[PDB]
Amino acid sequence: MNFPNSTNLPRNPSMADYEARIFTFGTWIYSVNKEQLARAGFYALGEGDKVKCFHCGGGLTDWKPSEDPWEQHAKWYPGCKYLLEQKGQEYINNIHLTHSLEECLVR
Ligand SMILES: COC[C@H]1C[NH2+][C@H](C)CN1CC(=O)N1CC(C)(C)c2cnc(Cl)cc21
Ligand SMILES: [Zn+2]
Repeated sequence: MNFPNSTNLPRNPSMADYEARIFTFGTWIYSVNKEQLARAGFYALGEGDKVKCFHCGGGLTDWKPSEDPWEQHAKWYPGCKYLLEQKGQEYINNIHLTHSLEECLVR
């Protein structure tokens, strides 16, 4: 499904600015907040609630009310350098431990 970009160089430079990302959404009806999405590096593709990160290229869909943009970014795209820059590895480990341990309690 395309490998995730793990370099310090964004895959989509045209979407590097917060403002550029914000425009891609338009009127947004979805449970997840467009400005929180833009902040977490995401821009809309115009395919329902599908977003992609400008940096890693990582795509995410089918946002539940309980699914946080930053947490999901870490969950599915842990190699993203934008994520590492913004949140730190301390945060990233926490999220990973949290989700890895969320699996324990469900089974
Ligand atoms: C459909 O999976 C579950 C949802 C649930 N809602 C959150 C926000 C995100 N979740 C992951 C996701 O959407 N994934 C993961 C992966 C890596 C399989 C992938 C690849 N491409 C695209 Cl477009 C999307 C996508
Ligand atoms: Zn990313």
